[PDB]
Amino acid sequence: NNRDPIVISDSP
Amino acid sequence: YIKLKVIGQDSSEIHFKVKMTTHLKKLKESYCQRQGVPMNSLRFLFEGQRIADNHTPKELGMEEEDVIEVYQEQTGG
Repeated sequence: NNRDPIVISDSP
Repeated sequence: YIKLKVIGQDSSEIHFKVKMTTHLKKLKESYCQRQGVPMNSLRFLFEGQRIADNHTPKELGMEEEDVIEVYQEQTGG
């Protein structure tokens, strides 16, 4: 019941 | 964006928002930073196979709500 959000950057 | 579910050893559900364009290399190293450990210390297991640095979500068969396991390698790094 634990949620952690990570955002990733994408190289164009 | 694809939201992968990383299962932590302490039952922690990590939601990594990846994109079907980037390489898993960036994902692997970023996850190491999230925990505070050097890269290559944690092995990502997907269907019994270890995720390589040149691996991409386009191969193997990754989708939304996918389950990926992370374990500590015997190398320590």
